[PDB]
Amino acid sequence: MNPIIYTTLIMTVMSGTMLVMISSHWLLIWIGFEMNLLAMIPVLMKNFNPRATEAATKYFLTQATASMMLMMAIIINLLYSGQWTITKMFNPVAMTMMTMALAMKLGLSPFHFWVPEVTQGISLQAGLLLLTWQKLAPLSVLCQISQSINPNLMLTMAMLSILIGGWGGLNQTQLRKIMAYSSIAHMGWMTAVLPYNTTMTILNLLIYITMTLAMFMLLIHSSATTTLSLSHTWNKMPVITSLMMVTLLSMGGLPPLSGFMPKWMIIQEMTKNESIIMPTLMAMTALLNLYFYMRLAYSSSLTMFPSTNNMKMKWQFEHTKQMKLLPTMIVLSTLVLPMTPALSSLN
Amino acid sequence: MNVLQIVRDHWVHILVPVGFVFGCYLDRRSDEKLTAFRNKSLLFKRELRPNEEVTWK
Amino acid sequence: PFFDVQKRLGLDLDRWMTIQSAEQPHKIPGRCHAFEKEWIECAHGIGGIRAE
Amino acid sequence: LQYGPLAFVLGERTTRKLTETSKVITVDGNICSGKGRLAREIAEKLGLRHFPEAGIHYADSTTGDGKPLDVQLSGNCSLEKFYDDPKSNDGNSYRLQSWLYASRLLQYADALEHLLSTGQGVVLERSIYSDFVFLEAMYRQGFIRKQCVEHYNEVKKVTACEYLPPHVVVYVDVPVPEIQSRIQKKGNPHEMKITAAYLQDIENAYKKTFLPEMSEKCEVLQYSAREAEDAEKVVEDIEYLKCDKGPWPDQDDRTFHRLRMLVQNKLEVLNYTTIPVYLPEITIGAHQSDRVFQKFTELPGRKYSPGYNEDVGDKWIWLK
Amino acid sequence: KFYIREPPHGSPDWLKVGLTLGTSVFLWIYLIKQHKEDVLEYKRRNGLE
Amino acid sequence: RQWQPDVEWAEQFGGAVMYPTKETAH
Amino acid sequence: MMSGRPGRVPLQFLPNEARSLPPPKLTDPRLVYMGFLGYCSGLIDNAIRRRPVVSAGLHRQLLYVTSFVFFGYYLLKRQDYMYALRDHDMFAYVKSHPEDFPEKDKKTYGEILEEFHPVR
Amino acid sequence: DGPEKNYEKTMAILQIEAEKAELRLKELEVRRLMRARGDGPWYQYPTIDKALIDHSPKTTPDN
Amino acid sequence: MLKIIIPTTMLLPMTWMSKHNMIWINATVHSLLISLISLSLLNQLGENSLNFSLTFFSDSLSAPLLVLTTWLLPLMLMASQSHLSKETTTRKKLYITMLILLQLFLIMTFTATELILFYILFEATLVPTLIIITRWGNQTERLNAGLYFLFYTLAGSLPLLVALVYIQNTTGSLNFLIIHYWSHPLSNSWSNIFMWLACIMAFMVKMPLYGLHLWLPKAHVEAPIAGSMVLAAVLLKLGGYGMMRITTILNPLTNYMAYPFLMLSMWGMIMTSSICLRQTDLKSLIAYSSVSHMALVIVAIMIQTPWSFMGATALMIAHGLTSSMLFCLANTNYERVHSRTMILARGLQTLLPLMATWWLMASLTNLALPPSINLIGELFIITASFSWSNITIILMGMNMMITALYSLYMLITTQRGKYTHHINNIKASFTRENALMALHILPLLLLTLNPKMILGPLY
Amino acid sequence: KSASSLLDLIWLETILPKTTSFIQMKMSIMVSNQKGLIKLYFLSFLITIMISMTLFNYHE
Amino acid sequence: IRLQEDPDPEDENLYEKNPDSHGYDKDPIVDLWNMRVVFFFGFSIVLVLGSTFVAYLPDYRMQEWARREAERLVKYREANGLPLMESNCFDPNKIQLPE
Amino acid sequence: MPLVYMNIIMAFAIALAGLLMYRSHLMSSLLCLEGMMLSLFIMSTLIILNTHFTLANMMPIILLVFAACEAALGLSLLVMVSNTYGTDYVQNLNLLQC
Ligand SMILES: CCCCCCCCCCCCCCCCCC(=O)OC[C@H](COP(=O)(O)OCCN)OC(=O)CCCCCCCCCCCCCCCCC
Ligand SMILES: Nc1nc2c(ncn2[C@@H]2O[C@H](COP(=O)(O)OP(=O)(O)OP(=O)(O)O)[C@@H](O)[C@H]2O)c(=O)[nH]1
Repeated sequence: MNPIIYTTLIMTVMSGTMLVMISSHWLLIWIGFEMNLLAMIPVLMKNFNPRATEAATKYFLTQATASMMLMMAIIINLLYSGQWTITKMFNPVAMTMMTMALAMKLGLSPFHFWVPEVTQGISLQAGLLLLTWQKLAPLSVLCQISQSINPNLMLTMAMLSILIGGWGGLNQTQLRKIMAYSSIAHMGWMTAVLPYNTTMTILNLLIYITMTLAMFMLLIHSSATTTLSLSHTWNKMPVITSLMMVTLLSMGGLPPLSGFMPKWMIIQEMTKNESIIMPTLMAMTALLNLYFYMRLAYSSSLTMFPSTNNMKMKWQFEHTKQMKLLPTMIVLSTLVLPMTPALSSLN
Repeated sequence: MNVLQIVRDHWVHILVPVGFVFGCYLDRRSDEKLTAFRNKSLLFKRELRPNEEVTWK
Repeated sequence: PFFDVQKRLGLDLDRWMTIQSAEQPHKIPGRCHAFEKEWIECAHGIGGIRAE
Repeated sequence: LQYGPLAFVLGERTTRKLTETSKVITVDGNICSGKGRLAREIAEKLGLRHFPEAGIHYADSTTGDGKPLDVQLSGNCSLEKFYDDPKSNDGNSYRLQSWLYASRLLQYADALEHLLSTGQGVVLERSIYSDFVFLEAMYRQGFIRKQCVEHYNEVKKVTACEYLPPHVVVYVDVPVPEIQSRIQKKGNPHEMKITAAYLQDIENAYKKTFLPEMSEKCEVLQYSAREAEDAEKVVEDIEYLKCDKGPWPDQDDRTFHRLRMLVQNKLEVLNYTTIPVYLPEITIGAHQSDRVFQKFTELPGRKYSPGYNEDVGDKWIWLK
Repeated sequence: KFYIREPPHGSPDWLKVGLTLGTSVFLWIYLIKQHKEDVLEYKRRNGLE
Repeated sequence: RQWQPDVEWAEQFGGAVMYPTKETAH
Repeated sequence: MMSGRPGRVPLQFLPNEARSLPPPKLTDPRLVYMGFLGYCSGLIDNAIRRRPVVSAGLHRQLLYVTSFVFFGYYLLKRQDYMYALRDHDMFAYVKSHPEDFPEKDKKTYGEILEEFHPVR
Repeated sequence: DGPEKNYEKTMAILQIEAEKAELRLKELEVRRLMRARGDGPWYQYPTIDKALIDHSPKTTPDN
Repeated sequence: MLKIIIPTTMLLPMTWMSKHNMIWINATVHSLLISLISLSLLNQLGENSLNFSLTFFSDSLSAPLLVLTTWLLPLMLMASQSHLSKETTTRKKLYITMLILLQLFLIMTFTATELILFYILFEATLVPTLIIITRWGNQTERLNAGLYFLFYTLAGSLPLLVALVYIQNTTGSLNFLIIHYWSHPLSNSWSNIFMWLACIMAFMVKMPLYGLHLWLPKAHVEAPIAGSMVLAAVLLKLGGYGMMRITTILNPLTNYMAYPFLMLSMWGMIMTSSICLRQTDLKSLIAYSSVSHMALVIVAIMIQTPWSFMGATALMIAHGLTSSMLFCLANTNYERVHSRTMILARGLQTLLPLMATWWLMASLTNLALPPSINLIGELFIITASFSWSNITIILMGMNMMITALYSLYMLITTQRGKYTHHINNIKASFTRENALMALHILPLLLLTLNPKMILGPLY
Repeated sequence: KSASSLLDLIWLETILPKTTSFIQMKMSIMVSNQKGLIKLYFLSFLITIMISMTLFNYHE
Repeated sequence: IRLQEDPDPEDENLYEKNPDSHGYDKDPIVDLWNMRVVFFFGFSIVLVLGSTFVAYLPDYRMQEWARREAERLVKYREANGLPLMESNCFDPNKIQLPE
Repeated sequence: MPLVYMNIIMAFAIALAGLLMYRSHLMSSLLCLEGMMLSLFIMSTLIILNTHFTLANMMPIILLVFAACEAALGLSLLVMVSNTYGTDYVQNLNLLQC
């Protein structure tokens, strides 16, 4: 992708996404998705390896199909209501018909299949764009239509996402697959509170975004995609793997780190709505997330790992790359718990 | 002995006490934040004396 | 909208089509303009919950 | 900033900088074949700046002062041991090859940078597509096990395929028995300790894989050593080399940008030399890797980012 | 000096540091000044002054 | 000195699937 | 909750009636912690780029704290404003709706009968 | 310090915490009542505005 | 109460900016200073707790714990002097930071005035200890050690969180003072018994309870020397201090369904003590004896008799100390011989007489010999149990059968007996070991003379 | 035997930690490891539509 | 060789270098120092000056207040014959017994 | 609701069944991808003509313009499915299973 066009490659993804938040007409919300979709494919193949073309295509059929279902849910609602404004659906099946589609856009239900698969082929930088930005657009629609979503529908699909998402993480050794299942589980965390209160899903979305931002920052900086290659990084840069641990603790949600507040606030709000068994169930299942975080941490900084001799060549040089903002996200996504009341700003 | 080395060997010591006496301030600073029932606790509504202002700071 | 800019900067991008009772080319009325006229001014600024 | 996002957008096209005299050149030959002085001749005659043969401490030449930082702190290998007793438990042969090839990776990476940034050419001694001659030669000499070779050539295709073959490669053809007689009269005890089959083996790999599978790559103009002393003969062949065949002509500014991105930042040119393989000669346990880096930490200068260390003499750190 | 090559930050990047202090003070005096306006605005808002 | 992971310990979390069976073996 | 509040102006950080609230103090502990957060970003940045983590790039640290303090100060103004707004329609609804909010004539413990559990 | 310090100060802790405790219980039930009946400032969901509709005479009479 | 909190918060810049040589000299010289500052918190009223601010307060129950933690912090410093001398300076500063941060979270946890503030700082302590146990550990299994630690503690911690927010939405406040004054009877509904199960099992896990105790043998044994003492000494006792706090609203269901726990403690205390007498690893003995004493205090809280709360505090500090010298002593044999097998090193008084003197007085302290507060607190549990049930004595009386059966047993096979003529490694005792030994045991005889302050709030 | 080998080192360590950790480990590969062919993935999407639409019938 | 590793280092006996060691650090001047730090405050003012503080608490839990008051109250009801403390404290006049 | 709306709605239903229930040709799948556009286009055109929604009469073509865009990029995914694998059948692309 030519640098100058690589910029507008990403520009329409952002504006195509931005169309989803700012529009009030259902067709425009529909239009914002393929503009995101059609421009998201080439950057996934920016490296252009056979794995990249493999990764991009499974995204396309999954995403195009989801947008295809998105279209009728608009139409049946239009047929049964005659309005395009983003409000509650006036026909129950159209509601469930949309919620089914937006999940495939989101990787919540068994649809979650496509998420770990595409993450492997697409590069770390592309993954940084995928699990973070490509989730904002579906969330905005769900928050707007939150009035008339079937509570037992959203809760069930949220519960499974944290179930398989946490459980599938306890098999992988490639960091990208581990990361995707972690994102899949976090996908469930926000979406469980979606019917009750939509402020919390933004709050957990924000914490998820900055943490996953800072997470990939470290992965690019370590330039590793396999635990063994990451295990090496204790030698060349111990600071990178030292902070690798701390943000991995925020993964599990272990207090007093930032990652606790999403789980904390959601459980509080859900308990206000007399759902106590459900928050308790995801609370236990979140330990599976923390488990492969710990093993990932174990091979990172608690225990030294066999390095090589040609790596002492690396000691002479350093990262000429930067990308700004890694220092900010480590701080923002690790030490922010003493600022819970700021969540009311989202309100 | 040269002033600079004593700073470059013994200067972190002098900070722990002031850190503590700093805490004493917010402990005092916290005190007036909740005066509330100034001399209307039932045990201790002792009649005010002109020399002072209230029962305790 | 999620982040309402159509209201903020004051320019209509999609409201003109959102309903069938809005102004149409050469004043071609919709099939149910009378009903959508009544329904819209019934539940306007009263509340989505206080509408059904 | 170096050539990057902004530079391409601004208008930095390396094709404008690239010219006829912009050539990556290297001279190959047997051990002490004298490809070195011939590389000197093609350097100043054809207005071309030259990179010396990559060594164990060539990286230490690139960064800092240029001095060969302690061998234990840089490469933990010595060609003395390889030349004296190459068949030992420590396997010094592959430790030499892996480090030297990594140095050749750097020694070629900056050569591409010189052409890409300035356009003034490079004269090298050997190159990345020359170390398989030694490794294949010494493996055939009963010098290493098979697993080391399968990992060396694997990382070789991982890295070298990214870069771009040199414009022209010169050769100084010398008979092997002359080379053996040449070493007998050098005097350094280590280079006495060689195998004549090894001296023919580098020639074989030069005449079997290097020259044949690089002729169709960029250019072979095999010059005899007897034609090599007459420096005019070698240099005159150069400008009258059309150099049509090769991937250089079909190298648009798109591929130039991708090459410079990879070769500019030095942590990616040799990112894949630390392939997590577990050869006995390549893997150092936790304890040395801990201590040795702790040594490299107190090694002068190389503790913080360059220009940020007070031990060197870097000033105005508080506003740096 | 020790390094043969002039490192990227070997010499003080005099302009880039220049904005950072200049940005910081601007960031400052806007912050306090804002605080004063928000304060005295509040006093007249509820009739305190 | 404290124990540190050896070559064998790395191979445990070193397969294509870090806890494999027959289906994931090949 | 309150995106549907009457008179609510989207894309407006601090509305006009927010100014009637007490502005957060400069020495507000939450504000100074946000500054301390800006400091912590300073150490990490020097750490990632392997610079002297305590004396290098003081200009960078100075920007790294002031920016956090500013966005901090504005954030707390919004933080107080929403909580004040929530407390506003709070007391508006209690006064306008007396019947649904009973004030039981709660009576002292001498008249109530709470069972005593003999523990042993 | 004597007992008037801790006594009056602990009174302040309890009174502030009691008012905070009862305000929380009111907020939970107020939020419930607002979401159920909808006659409240918050918890109001967007409805189509009237000004979008057009009152100009159309081509057909019966409208 | 920021008299103690802030100087410990500041201690991190202190150690981090300290010079190369001092660091530990710096770390101790100020941690003792903070200790006497925390010694101030011995000022209690009769029953009204010391309410320092809206969020921080302390009482006659919390204060002995605060002094225990704050004064402990120098001890693992000097204890870790030997073990961690070889390591570079930066990790040295990082390791002290973990110790200070751990003690930091401990002091706020014990002094929180709101239940969730306690909870956030309750389980905030596993994060540093997980670092300590796993990174700085010695033997291979330390990897699985940390996993067992956090997962066990968390498996009960999350149910507490769901319960805590429920009480918030139900009563309106989780603050200790408000919940105590507005305490209401917890009914016998199946919903309420699970609520009781939620608010109890969290502390029971890191009590531990018989069956729910595997982490300590798999953690304390392979934990670093400093880490090992801190876990048993105080990080055992967050659940206890919480337990007497949350037991103000669980009535009356506690007196009805505490029987399975009273069961599992009573049989477990004999079971743990008996197996303690039959381990080949000495470090496992202090671990297994710890829970045996620890199983005793769960009995105290369950009957919730005033006398039971008396000894719950005293035994907590007594055992919290008691495990400390033994782990310190068990450490001293280890690095000298690089093994934790009591069989390998026997009769050390023939080589280290002074070490033996410390060994036996710590042992008889474990025996609960009066007038030491070990017995009087432990004895009050017996009296409360007899009030609960006269029969109770025999099962616990069986605990006064196994304790000394093992608590002098390693003496007669570690410090007492003959020596194997092959270990020339054993050398003289560096004064550090005896010095820390002095600050370890000398207190327990000191406040023995004056037991009322560490007796507890029930005075 | 009854203290360490039977109960403590095995039994209490078998019931909660080993068995439950096994369960996570046991059915992880049933749900994590998948064939990867595109056909079955969207085939799985099929029945998800009916069960949502018909079996539980989130519409009703 | 497999994994190239250093030989296991031997324990550094502090006493062999300086036979006045203290198990604190290699350098003797810091070694004798670290004692004078712990053998300062540690035993000196934490225990000894600590003990006089804890043993001289001003009326810890005011048990003497109850004492002299207990002396004070019993004589009053014993002077007029009242059987001191009474079965009930919240006396029947102000409580409201049910029905 | 009349049978015209009926039979069109049922048409998209087996378009889904054709779409996700796959076969050994990616082309035939993307054939069904642009096929289900037919139902939605025809469906949508039926209402707004029926309701005399003059403004929304541009929504079909706007929908239909974006329709082939999916096909447009869909075909380009096919060609380097062929460029690198020669064929089109969807089983050789599984290297990302790992
Ligand atoms: C209140 C302020 C406190 C801080 C400022 C004042 C510090 C000094 C206080 C009085 C100290 C009296 C004893 C002095 C002994 C001096 C021994 C000596 O000279 O050691 C020097 C040496 C470091 O090297 P150099 O300084 O270069 O000298 C040797 C050169 N070959 O070798 C070394 O290792 C030097 C170590 C000396 C340490 C002295 C004690 C430091 C701590 C003192 C305060 C402790 C209490 C803190 C709280 C007080 C209030 C409650
Ligand atoms: N194994 C190995 N040896 C290398 C490599 N590069 C250089 N050498 C050594 O360096 C010399 C390479 O051959 P020459 O450069 O011809 O030898 P020379 O003695 O430097 O003499 P000149 O021909 O004048 O350059 C031999 O001693 C090689 O063993 C490499 O990549 N691998």
